Amino acid sequence: LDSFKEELDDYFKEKIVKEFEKLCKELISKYEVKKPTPSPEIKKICEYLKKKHEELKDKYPEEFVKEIFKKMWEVFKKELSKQLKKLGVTNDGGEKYKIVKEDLNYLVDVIKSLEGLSDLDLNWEEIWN
Repeated sequence: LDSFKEELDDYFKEKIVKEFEKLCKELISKYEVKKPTPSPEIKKICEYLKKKHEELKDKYPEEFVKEIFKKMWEVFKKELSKQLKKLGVTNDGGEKYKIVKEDLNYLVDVIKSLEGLSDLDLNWEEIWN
């Protein structure tokens, strides 16, 4: 059934996001802005996303994978936003900012190099707002 596949699609979506949401809550809340870049927590998030994409590619259409990786991107930005305010890191041209910017470029490259995700809107500048 149509009506019902849509309901379960959203159910599996919600749970795929929650699983990543608790990963990020656990890693980003202990993220500290220091070299070496990429940071271990960023790498861990990168390996989870490389793992989940290949596993999701097997079994969902192109459009659904992109929607899930949009939501995970949103969830990551919101978690990183609150950790950066906890630390006092702002977009002020300093080394703490550049370190965050290297980590995030590394992350966005990873996500964009996944098949079907290269055109995702992966801007992050609102994490400072």
